[PDB]
Amino acid sequence: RAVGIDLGTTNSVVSVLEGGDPVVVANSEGSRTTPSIVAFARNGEVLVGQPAKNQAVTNVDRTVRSVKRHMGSDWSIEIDGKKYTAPEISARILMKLKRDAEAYLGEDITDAVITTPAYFNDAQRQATKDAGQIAGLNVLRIVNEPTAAALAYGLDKKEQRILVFDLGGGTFDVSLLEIGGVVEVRATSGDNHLGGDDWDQRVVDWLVDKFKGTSGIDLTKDKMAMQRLREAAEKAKIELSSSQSTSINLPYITVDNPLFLDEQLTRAEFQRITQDLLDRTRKPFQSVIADTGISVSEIDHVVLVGGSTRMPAVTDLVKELTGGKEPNKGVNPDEVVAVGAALQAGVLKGEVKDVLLLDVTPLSLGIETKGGVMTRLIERNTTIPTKRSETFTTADDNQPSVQIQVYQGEREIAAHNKLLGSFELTGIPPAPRGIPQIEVTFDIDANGIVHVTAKDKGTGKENTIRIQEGSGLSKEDIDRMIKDAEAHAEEDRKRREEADVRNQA
Amino acid sequence: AAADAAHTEDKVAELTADLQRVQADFANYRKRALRDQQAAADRAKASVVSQLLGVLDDLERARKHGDLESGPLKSVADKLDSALTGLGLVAFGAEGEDFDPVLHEAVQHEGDSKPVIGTVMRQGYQLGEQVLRHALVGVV
Amino acid sequence: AADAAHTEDKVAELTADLQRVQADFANYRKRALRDQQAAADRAKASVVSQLLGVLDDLERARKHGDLESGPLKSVADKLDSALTGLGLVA
Repeated sequence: RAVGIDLGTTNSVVSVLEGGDPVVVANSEGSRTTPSIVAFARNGEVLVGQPAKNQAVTNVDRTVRSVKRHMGSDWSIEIDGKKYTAPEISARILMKLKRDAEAYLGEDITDAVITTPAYFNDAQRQATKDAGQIAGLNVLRIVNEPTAAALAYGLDKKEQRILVFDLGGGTFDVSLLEIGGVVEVRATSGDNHLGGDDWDQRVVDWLVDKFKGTSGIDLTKDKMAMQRLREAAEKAKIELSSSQSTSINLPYITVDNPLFLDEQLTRAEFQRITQDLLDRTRKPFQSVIADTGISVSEIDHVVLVGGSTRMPAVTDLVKELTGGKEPNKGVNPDEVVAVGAALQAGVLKGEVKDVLLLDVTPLSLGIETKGGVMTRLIERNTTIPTKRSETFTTADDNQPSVQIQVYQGEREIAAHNKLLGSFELTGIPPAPRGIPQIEVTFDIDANGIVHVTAKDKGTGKENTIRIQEGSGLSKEDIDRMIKDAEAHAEEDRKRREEADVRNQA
Repeated sequence: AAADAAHTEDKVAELTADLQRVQADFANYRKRALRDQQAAADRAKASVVSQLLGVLDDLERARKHGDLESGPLKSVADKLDSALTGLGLVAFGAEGEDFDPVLHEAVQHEGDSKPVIGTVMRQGYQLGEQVLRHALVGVV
Repeated sequence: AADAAHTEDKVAELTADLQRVQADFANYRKRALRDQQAAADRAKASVVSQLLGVLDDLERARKHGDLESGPLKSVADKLDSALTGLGLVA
């Protein structure tokens, strides 16, 4: 029910709550980020996203591109209308996201948290809330992007000190927040005309200048060539957060002999042409440091927010503004804000905490089967209070008793896994293998206490074990099992035993 | 006591109000085993064509400029498009048709009244019923 | 008449019911999500079967040295570069 919406000046991501977790709902055409170019049609049929943007490159004056750049101020136009109200333009993409939340299985997404930049105002919050309520979506939290990102990464406590570096893509925002018993923010300030689109335009301009050097073609009126160059530059920029040696080659720009544009754009040149944009960050960070009592080491954690923060220059600047501290990872920077909004929406209306999700993962749970192999019953991260079933059978003809051992350790080889206990069931009448069915269940409660019981479906013989050793393991050693299991990823020897089971039947 | 009984009643009511909600959500997600099961995977089908669309357009403008109207590479392009046709390649934005915003990525507006494509600078491409990339069309 | 024991038993039972149901929900939300990615193998399909023949044709053309020109040398390299990520070699 809860929805996490990150409205933006350039992009917009929506994420609904699937129980206790947020998931970023893909839009109509597969993507997640809906390009927030809320452009009206030739006649009436309002479009949002790429269906609206494609009608904007041709029709410049039939389109509102960015609305988050204006709050309260009437950045309004009219299209067969009469002074259409401003925030309703973003209410249109909000309505699109509410409709598109049904792309994942939903019924009525009527609760959502909308996010706003750190640079805030009573007018800005009121405008976003009015747009939300016009869009038909009840909203109670309008959390700032910094704190929303911090919640997304997980900060709900000592006296935390979270730093935020919102590269944005079109707008910039940096702030330091001290997370204590309440959500706390001190003072925010940053660039408003600066974003990754400036890096894109800078590489576009570099390519244009290089082609003007290599040939006399103006490359300022060949609109098809302009789209080719812009797409190539954006692709190169996104790819530049890898393979520091980069090049692009657009096949057909313009001919009379087909001219072959080709440049080996290097990230060295990227910095050489974007250093002014990068150094525009220094003033906001020094300003937010000096506004209150802050030291370079006073920052506890920093989070990278905003699209296209993967640029090495920005990460270097962040780690040279505080020290060799690494930021938080796990959630994609273009969608951290929506994840945070969804988590906050869940928290507000009572969907997290309680006794739910306090259980996280009982590491490993399984029973060893014949042949040095273990049959998994409860998956590695499966929430602790589970229930399972399995119909096993005696491995030998006329077997009087069957012994089943419970083991933990995701490794397929139970010899290296830790022994927990053994329970043997007797009273089995002598019968050939295949017909008997032995039911095995893993019963586990909130505290982590395990129950493994085996019952004979054929007759009724039942034996029980109470190993209870799943809990109490040291948390430091738990992370070592992750590496132990992941190192031996290519472990398919169990298929040999599975084939060897061919003797039966 | 009375206060303890009231607190216990409140806890019972809260747990009851949560149990049916989580059960209903679990059923709703169980419904997804056949609804979006192929959609998320077929996003990979969309990707394995979204990557090749650039090469397809490059070949298209190679044929348009006559540098590759014939030749072995023209045959290579023919084989590629013929093979991909089985997957559902239905090129849109054909010359002389109506301008569809949901299907066409119009860039240049040479003439400011039914909108129509002046020229397909880049032919739009499709994979079954999934609109992949809007056709680059010069609306006139 | 107080039924305090009955209410405590109901508390101890409904809590376990909530826990079991949420665990089933999470287990199946991981299960079906695992099929969401197991079906990527089916999504692979014969796309490579249709790309590898094209790659082989352009490579056989390249063996004669034709792919040494100017603008003619762009398409094959672009196709190979895009294919290598989402396709196997000849």
